[PDB]
Amino acid sequence: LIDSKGYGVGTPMGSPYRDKITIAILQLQEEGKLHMMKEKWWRGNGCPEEE
Amino acid sequence: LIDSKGYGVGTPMGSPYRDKITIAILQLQEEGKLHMMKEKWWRGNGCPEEE
Amino acid sequence: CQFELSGADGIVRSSQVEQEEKTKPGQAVDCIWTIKATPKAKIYLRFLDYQMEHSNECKRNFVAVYDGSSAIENLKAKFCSTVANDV
Amino acid sequence: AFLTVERMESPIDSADDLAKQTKIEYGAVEDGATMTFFKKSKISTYDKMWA
Amino acid sequence: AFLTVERMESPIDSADDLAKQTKIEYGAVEDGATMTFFKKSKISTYDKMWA
Amino acid sequence: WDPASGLNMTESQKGKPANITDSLSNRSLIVTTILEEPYVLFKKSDKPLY
Amino acid sequence: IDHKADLAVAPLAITYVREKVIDFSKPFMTLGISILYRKPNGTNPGVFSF
Repeated sequence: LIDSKGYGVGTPMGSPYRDKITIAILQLQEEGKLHMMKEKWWRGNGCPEEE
Repeated sequence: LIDSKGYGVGTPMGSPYRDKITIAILQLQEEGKLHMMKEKWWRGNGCPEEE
Repeated sequence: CQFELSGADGIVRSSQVEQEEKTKPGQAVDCIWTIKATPKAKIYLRFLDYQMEHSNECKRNFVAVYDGSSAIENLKAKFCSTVANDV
Repeated sequence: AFLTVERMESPIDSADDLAKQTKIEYGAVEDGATMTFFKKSKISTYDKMWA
Repeated sequence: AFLTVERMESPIDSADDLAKQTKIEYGAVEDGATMTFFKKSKISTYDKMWA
Repeated sequence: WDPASGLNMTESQKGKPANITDSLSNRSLIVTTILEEPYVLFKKSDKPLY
Repeated sequence: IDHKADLAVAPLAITYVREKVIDFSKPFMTLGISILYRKPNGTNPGVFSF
């Protein structure tokens, strides 16, 4: 990786939803479920054509 | 890689430094000084003549 | 506990107090050493191990080297920082 | 050619290869942060690892 | 193997080629206005020399 | 004014001092670090550092 | 928490349990756990190096 930059979930300048959405994202990461979705959608189409 | 965590910068609950410091972190990150800062300390001697 | 240590070379023993004057560690302790070379000879001091860990500030613990006799006339060097130069 | 330009390669080259091998006898720091991940990690690709 | 590995040895002939090499330790008469040139230099190769 | 003391003029402290701080929120920020190996380590020198 | 300090710039993993009772800024570098092994010798097995 030459450079790094992430993604996010945009919310307005003032929103009491950001704290709980952050809690939820860190939760999901701790259970690793978002990794499961990633492998379902990147690796899911990943290796059906092993050459 | 297997997992991912993130080293951060602490701040007391509800202190206004968060929104004034994350912007500075992003400025440094996308302004390019962070990679040189990392390399100046992690570099070491490098790869010797095992060739 | 001023002690003599003279000759041509020698090692000032690391914390040599348990046998010369066995002092309780609770009270502050200090012991001085006197060195004499062979006739018509100066001295070179090279530390082989030195770590005054408990502070980088020196009102409590340190090691000092004075030139000549054990008087205050001219401190050669008192060293408190992690590393210690030769003198 | 072999005795002139020789390139040796690793026996293991992936995280999964550590499992189902049972000859390298790897390890980790005692109950630090790695064990915390391997515990409760339900991908089961590292549950053999933890076992 | 011996002959064709010896024949393609490259003895040092320049400062940068020296900088890549590691075994041969460097030096200069200290603070004789020579090493200070490496001290205050801006060029990358001379910077790694001074490092 | 006197020969001895000099300028005893009353504005040296104004009736309402301009430079007054009623906020103590940000003073001498107490950051905190730790002695990790390539993160925060004691500098290598010979003379004392202060 | 007890406000005897402030922003603590030091490697401090952003984990779930801390996040309830602290506030962390956005990460300034990422992490992960990886293997560490010795690269191989050219010492051939010698049983049948042919």
